[PDB]
Amino acid sequence: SPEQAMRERSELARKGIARAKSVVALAYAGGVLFVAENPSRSLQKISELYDRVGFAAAGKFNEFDNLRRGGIQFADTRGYAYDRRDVTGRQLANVYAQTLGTIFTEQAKPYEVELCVAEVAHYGETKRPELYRITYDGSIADEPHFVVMGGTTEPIANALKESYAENASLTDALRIAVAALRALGVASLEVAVLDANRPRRAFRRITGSALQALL
Amino acid sequence: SPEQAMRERSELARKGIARAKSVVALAYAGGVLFVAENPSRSLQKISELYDRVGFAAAGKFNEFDNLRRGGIQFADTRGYAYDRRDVTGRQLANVYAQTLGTIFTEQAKPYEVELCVAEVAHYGETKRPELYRITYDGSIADEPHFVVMGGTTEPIANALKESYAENASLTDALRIAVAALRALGVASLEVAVLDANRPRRAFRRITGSALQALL
Amino acid sequence: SPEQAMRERSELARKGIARAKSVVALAYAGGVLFVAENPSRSLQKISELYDRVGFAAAGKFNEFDNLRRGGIQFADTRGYAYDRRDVTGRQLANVYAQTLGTIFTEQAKPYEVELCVAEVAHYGETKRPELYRITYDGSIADEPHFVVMGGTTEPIANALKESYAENASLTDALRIAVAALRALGVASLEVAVLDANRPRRAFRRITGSALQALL
Amino acid sequence: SPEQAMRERSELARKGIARAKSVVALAYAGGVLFVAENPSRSLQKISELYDRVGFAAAGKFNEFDNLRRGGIQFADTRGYAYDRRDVTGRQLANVYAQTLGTIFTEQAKPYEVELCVAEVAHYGETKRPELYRITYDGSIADEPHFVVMGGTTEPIANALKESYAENASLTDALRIAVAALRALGVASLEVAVLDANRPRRAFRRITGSALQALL
Amino acid sequence: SPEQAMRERSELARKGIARAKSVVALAYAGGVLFVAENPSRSLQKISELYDRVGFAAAGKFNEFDNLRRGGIQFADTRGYAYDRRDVTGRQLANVYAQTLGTIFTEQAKPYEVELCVAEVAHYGETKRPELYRITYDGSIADEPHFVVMGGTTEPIANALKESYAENASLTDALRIAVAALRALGVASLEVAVLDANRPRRAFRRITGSALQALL
Amino acid sequence: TTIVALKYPGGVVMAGDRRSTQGNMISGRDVRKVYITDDYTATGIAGTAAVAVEFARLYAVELEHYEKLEGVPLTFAGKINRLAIMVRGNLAAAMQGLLALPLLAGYDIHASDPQSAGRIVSFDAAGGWNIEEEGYQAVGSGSLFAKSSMKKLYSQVTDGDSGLRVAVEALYDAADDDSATGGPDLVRGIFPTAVIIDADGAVDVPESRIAELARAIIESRS
Amino acid sequence: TTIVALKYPGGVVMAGDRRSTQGNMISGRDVRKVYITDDYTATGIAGTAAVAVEFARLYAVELEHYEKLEGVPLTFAGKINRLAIMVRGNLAAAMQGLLALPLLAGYDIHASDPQSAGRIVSFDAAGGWNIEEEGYQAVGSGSLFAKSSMKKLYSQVTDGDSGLRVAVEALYDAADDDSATGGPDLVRGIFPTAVIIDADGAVDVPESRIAELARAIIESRS
Amino acid sequence: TTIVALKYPGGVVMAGDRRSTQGNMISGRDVRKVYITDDYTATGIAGTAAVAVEFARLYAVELEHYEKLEGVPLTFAGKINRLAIMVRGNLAAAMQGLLALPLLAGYDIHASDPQSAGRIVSFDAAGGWNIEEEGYQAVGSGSLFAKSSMKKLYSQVTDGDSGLRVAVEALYDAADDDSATGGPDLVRGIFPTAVIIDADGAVDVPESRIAELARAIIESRS
Amino acid sequence: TTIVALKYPGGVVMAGDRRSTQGNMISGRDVRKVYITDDYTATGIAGTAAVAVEFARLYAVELEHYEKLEGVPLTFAGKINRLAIMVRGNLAAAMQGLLALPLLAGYDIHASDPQSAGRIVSFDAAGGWNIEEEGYQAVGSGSLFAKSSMKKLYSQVTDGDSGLRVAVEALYDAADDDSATGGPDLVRGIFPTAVIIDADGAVDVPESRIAELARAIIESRS
Repeated sequence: SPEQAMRERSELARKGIARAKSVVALAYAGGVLFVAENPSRSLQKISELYDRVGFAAAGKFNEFDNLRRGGIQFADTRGYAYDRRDVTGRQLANVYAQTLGTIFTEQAKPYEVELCVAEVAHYGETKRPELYRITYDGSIADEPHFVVMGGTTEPIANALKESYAENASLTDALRIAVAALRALGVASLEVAVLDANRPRRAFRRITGSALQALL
Repeated sequence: SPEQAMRERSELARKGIARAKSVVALAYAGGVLFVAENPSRSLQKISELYDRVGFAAAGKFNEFDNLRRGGIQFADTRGYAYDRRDVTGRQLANVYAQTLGTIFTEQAKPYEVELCVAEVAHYGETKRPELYRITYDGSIADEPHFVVMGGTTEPIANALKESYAENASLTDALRIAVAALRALGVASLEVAVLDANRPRRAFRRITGSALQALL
Repeated sequence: SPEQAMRERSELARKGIARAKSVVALAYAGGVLFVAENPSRSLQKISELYDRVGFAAAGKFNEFDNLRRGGIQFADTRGYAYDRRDVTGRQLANVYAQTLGTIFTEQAKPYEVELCVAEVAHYGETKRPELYRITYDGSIADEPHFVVMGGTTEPIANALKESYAENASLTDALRIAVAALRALGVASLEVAVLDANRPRRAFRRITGSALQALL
Repeated sequence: SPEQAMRERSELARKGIARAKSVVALAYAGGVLFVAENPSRSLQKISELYDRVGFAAAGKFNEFDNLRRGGIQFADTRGYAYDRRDVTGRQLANVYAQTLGTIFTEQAKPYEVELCVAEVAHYGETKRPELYRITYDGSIADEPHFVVMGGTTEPIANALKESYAENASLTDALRIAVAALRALGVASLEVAVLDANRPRRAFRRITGSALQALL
Repeated sequence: SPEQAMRERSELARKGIARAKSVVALAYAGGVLFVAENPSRSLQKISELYDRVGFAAAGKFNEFDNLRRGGIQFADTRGYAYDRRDVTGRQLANVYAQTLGTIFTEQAKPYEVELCVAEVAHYGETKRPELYRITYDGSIADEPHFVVMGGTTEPIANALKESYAENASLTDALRIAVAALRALGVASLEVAVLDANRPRRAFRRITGSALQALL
Repeated sequence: TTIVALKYPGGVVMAGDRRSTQGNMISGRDVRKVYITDDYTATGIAGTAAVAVEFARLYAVELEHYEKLEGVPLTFAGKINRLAIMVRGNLAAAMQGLLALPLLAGYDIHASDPQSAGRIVSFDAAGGWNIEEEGYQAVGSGSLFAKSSMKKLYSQVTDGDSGLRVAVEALYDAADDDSATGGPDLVRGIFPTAVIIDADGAVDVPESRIAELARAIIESRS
Repeated sequence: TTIVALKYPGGVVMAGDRRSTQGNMISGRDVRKVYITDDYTATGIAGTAAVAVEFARLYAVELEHYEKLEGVPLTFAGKINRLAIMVRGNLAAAMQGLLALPLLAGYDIHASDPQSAGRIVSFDAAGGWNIEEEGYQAVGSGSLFAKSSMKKLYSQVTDGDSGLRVAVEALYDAADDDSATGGPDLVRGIFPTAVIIDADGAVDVPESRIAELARAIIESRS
Repeated sequence: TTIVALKYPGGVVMAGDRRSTQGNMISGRDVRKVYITDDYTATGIAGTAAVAVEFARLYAVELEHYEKLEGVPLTFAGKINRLAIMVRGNLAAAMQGLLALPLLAGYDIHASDPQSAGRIVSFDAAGGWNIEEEGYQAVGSGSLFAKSSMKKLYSQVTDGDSGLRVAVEALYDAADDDSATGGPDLVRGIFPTAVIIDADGAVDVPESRIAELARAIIESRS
Repeated sequence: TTIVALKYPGGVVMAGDRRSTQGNMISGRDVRKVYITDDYTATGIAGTAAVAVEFARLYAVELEHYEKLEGVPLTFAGKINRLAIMVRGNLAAAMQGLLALPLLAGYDIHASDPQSAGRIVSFDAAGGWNIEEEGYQAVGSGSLFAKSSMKKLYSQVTDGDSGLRVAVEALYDAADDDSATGGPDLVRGIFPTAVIIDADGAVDVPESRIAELARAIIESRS
């Protein structure tokens, strides 16, 4: 009975992802901001895929680490085959969707992960940043404002929906991010941004005394 | 018991396709018109296969995306092996039918998709446009007037049957398409046509202010 | 329990073939005549295998289409290896029987098809035309007068047995064929003949105004 | 439980072979005579393996046809590797026994066939002809007088045992063969002999007016 | 039911690891100290991976022996590909996590082992030593003070938590290690250290009269 | 060997010689070198005698196989592409001593003007093809003489008889200037073979017409 | 063979000759060597005639395949990279006697200044590419003469007519100094082919303009 | 070695010599070179002695295998195709020093006129086959002399005796003009071997008739 | 081609020429041969022009890939090892005519003394590397003259301006003694390209400074 097996796999994945912490990603005037609850300095949940593409995930570390490595390897080959400016986040999202669907269909145990892909405009141009969400079974959706994955999303989703404001600054949006996640100091917090004013590479981490000053 | 397994797979596929939105395709004086309900600008349900062949589908995105890519790859090789004018939509429909039948028979989970292939006459010639429909198990049928797939087809089928008119213009047929789907502005709507007056390539998208003016 | 599995597969195949329409093939003075109920101009149930061999089938299109393609490929290679006059319909019938038996034994789902192979004498010679019937499990039989496959065969078989006449003309035999199938105009009818007076190729289709004049 | 599966396979094979017609083979002064009940001129149950070896079988046509083709291919290679006079029927019987045993043990469905191999002395020599019988599971036995396979063997076996006579002529032995099978004219009868007076090839078919004159 | 199978495998692994003895690892002023209960001189539970990386495990010997050999082979290749100073314990911990996750997911029986990876700063530098813990299912965590695996951890964990002191000397920390494990002379004890004052290789064993003098 | 082809209003004609030679010794006298591939095309291959018969049979089998598989015949461009691929795939064999130089003539039924629906296609060693626009082409070891004769004689072609006569005259000149090409045989009665393609299809020319034309030419040249 | 390309304010133009030669014998008279690859690029390949037609068709198929697959066209750098890879992959065939020397001209619609959006790219045997900054380039067996003519005639180019005239004059000089390059044919009426790319797209130049320019040049040179 | 074959009304005859030579030293004196392949065909292979015996045995095995498998014998064209493929597959071995030149003679029972049902087929090195229409053919190292003798002696053939006599005379002439071909041996009593195929089948000719014919020819030549 | 590199207190500088030559004909005039691989390294490759651009791009991609994968940049020794492996893997291509001779300059941020953190690494044909201790190195076809000039001019280097001036003078001497190396172009306005690496990172030198230095040197030499 394929229906029963699909049901069991779906409940297994949902129960697996329900355990992990929460990570949010929202768009502000300068780009995209990632905020996550991470007690560890060594193991990281937010990373960089390419010049203008960011990565974020929740769940089991050894799974989305492999997914991130595969995405990086896919991204690097394409920019050598054609060009650096021919790489977009939609292709990476599609690749992730296909991989997750195949894993869910064929593997013995499904991956208990939830991914998100963010992109920003090139230097000197204007464009609305794009956010994608990929679900453990291969489902892909596009979000205009924010993505929340991990733990109990609904209260955080309501808080973010109520208190969201477009074209905000870094301190402002960071404060709603922290407040919504609270509904947390320098430690047990991971913060990264996709800066659209940089010439080539848009990814940088905010840690140390700068995070204390900003928050 | 093979009968029971076939029954379970058939109900699974039917329940999967019953969830998705509806997309219609009808023939008018200038060619074939595609109308679909799509809230997303990024993810598209209607595409182009070759110079005179169009593509349309409903269901899960990551499946008919793979099917479309396979069809495009099949189409391009044939036109290099023999010629560009030796490629017809019947061959693509047959290939899709074989692929869907094999997937339904052998794969662990059947594809919850419904495809449609449309073709138009070459430039300077006359011919009735052809419409084909491929069903998740490999069944193939030919329709003279219109194809409706996705959601609850019967009310839309009745409305289209009652209000259909041959040799209509673009605004006219588009208006019955929109009215039948309603039984929807510029957003949450995807519109594409197969123009038979073009020299080489017959596919073009109607978006922006032109869609507002037409509708 | 192999007996139970064989029973289930046999009932599945029988129920699958019981759904399809009926197609008949009878021998007259000029050769062999094929009559089938086909609403579609595009999808065809009767085809040509070689210079003097014809093909006919009932059931699911995507299966006997593959069988016909395999038979054509087998026929073409032999005539290059040895000669064009060393190809006979008995070899094709044997190949089809082996293929159907292997598919029934090993595949997950048996083919719901019923095939028939017809041959005529070469130009300038005399010989009784041969008719073969291949059944979904690999059974092969030889019929001297006519073969009826698809739907409810028994009433049609009785009518053909009662009203059969040897050395009839084209209009005559066509009229009993149509009457027995009725127990149907130019549309929803497929008619083809194996003409034994032609120099090289004996297959030709009767469509359009000629079918209207003949019937 | 291997015992239960072996039981089911054995009953399946026995029920399969119980359906088919009967074929007998007996030794007379001139060699070995084959008599079979065959309504078809096209499909044959008795064939030739080598210069002095004959073939006969009962059951499903598409299975012993493959077995006969394999035996012919095996026989031809050996006579090229060593010599034409180094080929004996015992080797072919052993090969058939191994093949049938492997098929019964490993295949999904056992073969419902019963084989018999006959050999005669070379030209200018004297020797008693040999008869072998191979059973669907791989069992091999040697018979001095006659072999009966297919249908209900026991009444035919009793009649042949009661009315057998050594060093009989062709008409005589043919008459007991026909009478025992009856317990049948030119049609629905297949007759072949292994003539030991021929220089090189001992197999010839008796059909047409000669069969009428002999019987 | 994948949930039930995961439950059975998890209980099997937990019961397997609950049998073995206990081994502790704590950080002191000079580096990292390993203390284990080992009656055998021949079979060892603590080993060296690279110049600044140590290894420790509990459970079945033939499993973590293979894991240690694989880790050593992985470490040696990287230092030839790039350099000796490009090898860190985090990479080894990630490799172990992936291997254990794959074994737990796909193998017939999961490994009943618990690993720990320790690293120290290079010569002439300052840095806090790092401790990692890898769990039979692939889970990885980072510990700042100490790791206890094997047997009943909770009383030992409480004793170590209560009596821990930073920047202790070798005799001091060794005495709390022995006391916590007791809650044991030269025999039935394995002791090793990662000395950060050595030029190149930081691993050395303390055995014989030196262990008696120290303790 | 020499094969010629030319266009006339409403069709196209092809012709070839009958001589086979192994060095300087004559080994063949009635070799046929022009084949009807399908209803509206004809092919003529020059070079090694063994390779040409294999080549034409393979080409015809391929075309019939595609026709039977897809239910519709190929377009002219598809046939040209298939022939070009077949020629390109034989470069190593040509290097090792198996060379084939084909010539293609056909009638396009899907054209606009029916009076200019004839086509002549020539191929090179590498595998490149060209559609002739001057109206005539020749291949073989005596193709230069035949082409030079047709260049002067092409002004007299108005129909199917004039084209056949001009082709026979060109073959006669090619045989006159080259010893590897065989001329008409009056003692034995062997004459070249010709094929005419028009709106009705490709037909073979009876030997009587060719014999009459050859006799007329021979008596004219005396 | 000779193909020239030059830049004018607001676009770029390409042109080529029509002669094919097998050694010292003329075998082609109306060969086309300039192709429109996509809406804003054109390509011209010199060398073996058979390889160029295959090369351009493969390149166009690749570009259209990428466009259909990803839904967005490639950037100019991606096209250059694909062409460079295609050229690099043919070194062994060039060694064994199949050499192709391509020339690329295009219009960049994603540039800043629209009056300097034209590009000319040249390729070497190994597979290296360079973007011309002098404003003109030529390939073929008579490229040196054409380049030397353009070096002196480039000062007169201000628009699409002057560039076409200069290209025709350079082709005339190249045909004058090299026998493998064919000049204008007044008896038959065969003239070079040209393509103009601007902000609207790539268009073919009608034969009447080229004939008028060639007649003007010929009467000037008399 | 030399093998001859000719046609007479109602059948066909083949014959060959018996000498084997390693350079200039005689190593064989009673070698048989003509074989009966099936009921209505005969084959004769010239060249390396070792390859011919293998060749004929393989050919006979193939024909019998097809007959047994399909239950019907092959047509004549199928046999020719199989032999041509077998010859074509040995080109590398012929290059390295294993050459076989076969000759085929047969009687077609599926023809219209029974008095002209005999066939003679010759093969070339590449693998091409031709059906003789002059009525005779010869292979080997002395085939030219035998062919020239048959060209003059063919007018006397009316039946099976005249054809045998002419074949023996041609073999005698070939042995007279070539040292690699052995003539009749009167001291030892060794004579050529012959096979006659007619509507009844292929039969071997007894040695007495050949001896009588050879004695008659020898006394005539004295 | 010629690329030079030298060390000054607090950094390192690299420079190269702009000429490309096919035999004795000049085919390039503004070729760039010095690339910024990462924030603290620069690379210059001499030899075949096509191979160098591919080489540098592959090297940069490899370094960025490792950085992204492991989250920490490689050490200097790791970069040297990767470059040495890349050079060693091209021996067959160098034998068949694709030779690349790289030069590496960088600044080590993990050293003890910041005033001597600059490094220069040279490579041999086999794949061996050496760290220069004399303070300067040069590669190309005119490297001997540049090295001999630097040997005499190195005593005047105290900062980033003196090193740049000495490098420009060495390039001038190399162009003076070798015809494959291009000197400053006063008519067109083309000057060598330079890169300076210090504690802040690798930066490109504006053309104005190089032009001023070249003019000063030229007026000094007059």
